[PDB]
Amino acid sequence: AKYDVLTIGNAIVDIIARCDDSFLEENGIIKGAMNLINADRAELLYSRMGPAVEASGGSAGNTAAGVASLGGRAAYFGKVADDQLGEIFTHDIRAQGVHFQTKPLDGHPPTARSMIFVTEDGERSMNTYLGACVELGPEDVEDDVVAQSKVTYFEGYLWDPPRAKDAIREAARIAHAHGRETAMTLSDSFCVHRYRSEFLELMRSGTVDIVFANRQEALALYETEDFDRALELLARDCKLAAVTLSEEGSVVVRGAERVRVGASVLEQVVDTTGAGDLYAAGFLFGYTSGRSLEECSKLGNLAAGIVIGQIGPRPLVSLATAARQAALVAENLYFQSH
Amino acid sequence: AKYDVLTIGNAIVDIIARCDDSFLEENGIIKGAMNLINADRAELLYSRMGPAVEASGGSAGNTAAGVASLGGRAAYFGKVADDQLGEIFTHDIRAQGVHFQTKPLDGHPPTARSMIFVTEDGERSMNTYLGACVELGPEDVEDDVVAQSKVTYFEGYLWDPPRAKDAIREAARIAHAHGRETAMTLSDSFCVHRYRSEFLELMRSGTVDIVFANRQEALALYETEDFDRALELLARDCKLAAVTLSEEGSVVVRGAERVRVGASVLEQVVDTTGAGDLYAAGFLFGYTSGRSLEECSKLGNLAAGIVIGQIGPRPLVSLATAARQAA
Ligand SMILES: Nc1ncnc2c1ncn2[C@@H]1O[C@H](COP(=O)(O)OP(=O)(O)O)[C@@H](O)[C@H]1O
Ligand SMILES: Nc1ncnc2c1ncn2[C@@H]1O[C@H](COP(=O)(O)OP(=O)(O)O)[C@@H](O)[C@H]1O
Ligand SMILES: Nc1ncnc2c1ncn2[C@@H]1O[C@H](CO)[C@@H](O)[C@H]1O
Ligand SMILES: Nc1ncnc2c1ncn2[C@@H]1O[C@H](CO)[C@@H](O)[C@H]1O
Repeated sequence: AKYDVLTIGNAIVDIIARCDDSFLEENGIIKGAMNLINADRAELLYSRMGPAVEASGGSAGNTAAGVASLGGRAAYFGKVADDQLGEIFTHDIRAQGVHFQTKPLDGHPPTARSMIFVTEDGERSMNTYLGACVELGPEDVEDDVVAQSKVTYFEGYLWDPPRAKDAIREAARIAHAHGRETAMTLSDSFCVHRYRSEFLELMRSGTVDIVFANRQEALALYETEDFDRALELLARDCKLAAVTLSEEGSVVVRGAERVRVGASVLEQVVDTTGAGDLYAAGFLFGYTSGRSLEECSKLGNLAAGIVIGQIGPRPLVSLATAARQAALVAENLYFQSH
Repeated sequence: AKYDVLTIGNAIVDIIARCDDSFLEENGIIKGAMNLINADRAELLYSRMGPAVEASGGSAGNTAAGVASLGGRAAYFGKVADDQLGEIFTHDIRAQGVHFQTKPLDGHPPTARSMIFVTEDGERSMNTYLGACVELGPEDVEDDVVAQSKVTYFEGYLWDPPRAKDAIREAARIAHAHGRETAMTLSDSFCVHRYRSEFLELMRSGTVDIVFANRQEALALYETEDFDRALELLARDCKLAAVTLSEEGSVVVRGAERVRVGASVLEQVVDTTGAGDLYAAGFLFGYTSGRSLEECSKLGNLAAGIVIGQIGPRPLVSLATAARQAA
């Protein structure tokens, strides 16, 4: 094995700015959700937006910058164009130390982008134009790479493009056949409605081993307001399934075993963007260096919470080095012994 | 008059990331300085650089956004390309409410970009590739706009590209011909060595009324370690000049007059990039709505301070708000 984690997901650059509640209703944007938009809507939304800040995103791409940051070894397959947006995206995931070799488009569509509006509550509302991401398919599976990677992890978000599901059946095959595990995030609670069924059967066929989701996503995957009930069904359909509970932290599920680890207490909720992504990043960093579900959920919340103190979805410095070093400096500020 | 401040400057997109000191010196990057680099040095540095975040920059660009955020009317001249970086630069400065109409390049060179390496002390070391910026010249001056703008502010950083200074001699001329005032920033201590003489002439000719500078730069301008000496000469070469002094604040100079104002005291110095630029924004916003020198200095320090507690060279927050909230 050469990689702990491989992620496959929509390669997306994030253009982010603050706005208020009325902005989102005035523009018919769904608060909290990922809104899918054509290129004309990306241009229109952009023009109505305040000055923004741009940062590499992509749900799966974040989770791989995550693992690399935590200390792990990671690799990523994404769809980007031969343009300035893609050249940045490329560099950003590489400078994490992730393996990124996927071939870029060469003209239109241009690199995918997402108009991310953060409200005062740290909630984030996304409006994503897929660009280059629709061209992602089976041709883009690096073969050797899926085989050398302990987990393979990929977005529900990948159902939207046309032929990403076929780059997926395929990496699920390659990876299982090499004694490896497959993982997914449910992405968003509307993705969940738009592919309830594709998602389930994709679990039941034991194509996907591990399932990450937030509470709404889980409630909605089994069309229900009963959360306990939903925890059972989710246990039946995969080996392993982690569920984010925002501030409550997490509840991992394995048959009737339910590891509830709680979440840090945060200074401010600045920008929620990137949380679930970094929860899973930490968790899998734990999981692929053999660690308890207990110490896994912990690595989860720890990583989530750091990224929520930030305009942006990705740690711009090694969490390995920072989290340790923070911890040392508090100790010595509190005049405590190590 | 229609605009309070017009700035003219190297239009640049900042690419920003952390590094340590050792990194700067393995790459022969002068710390705290602005380092010019060809396209090939850009690709190379970029690859050696950690994950970055990106934001509209440009010394004059920031200053113009600054004036708008505070509530003033601003405009900007600078050269971008018809590419994705140019499109962002364009959006950000327009979304501040700044007037920007300068026509982009179409093709090569591409939109300028500066790789800004921030060390732990929040000093910032910049490696800028001018790209589309060399294409800036007299043809890019909007005559009516310069005549309509109470102050016309421009970077000393514009003596690096070939024909920028010509656009400049033109705009100073249009401005004085309409009863307006021109200002400039000395930009970088090294920029100062590179043009020590042009700059002084710019002043003594009365082309530049007002001068903005930090401490190191004021000294370079007169090659002297005597700071008061440096201040005396500066009062002789221009109508008015403001010198920022980091944590000490600013001192402003007008003949024999010396208005010193302290900096706000800060919680965190995160990223020092943009400080000299927002200082001038605050100062010129106060200056162009008829405020005393003291109040100009306060507004300058307020805005410098807010931006230094932030990754990115332009404040995320509404400055008109922070100015009102501080009374
Ligand atoms: N309000 C909060 N306070 C502290 N940590 C939080 C908070 N919200 C989210 N997190 C962290 O990031 C993860 C994901 O948050 P969650 O609400 O489950 O939804 P999502 O996947 O939509 O971002 C958490 O499980 C946790 O570690
Ligand atoms: N350490 C600091 N604490 C509070 N304010 C500061 C600090 N450093 C700079 N400033 C603010 O930014 C302005 C620019 O400071 P200076 O270091 O002289 O700028 P430059 O970035 O042009 O070298 C100051 O006049 C001040 O208001
Ligand atoms: N349709 C999408 N597919 C994959 N990632 C997305 C999509 N829409 C938004 N994102 C990513 O979601 C992240 C956090 O959940 C962001 O950084 C952003 O890039
Ligand atoms: N050669 C240059 N001319 C004008 N502004 C620059 C130059 N290089 C970097 N900058 C900008 O200087 C700022 C603060 O001084 C940053 O936003 C950065 O983009």
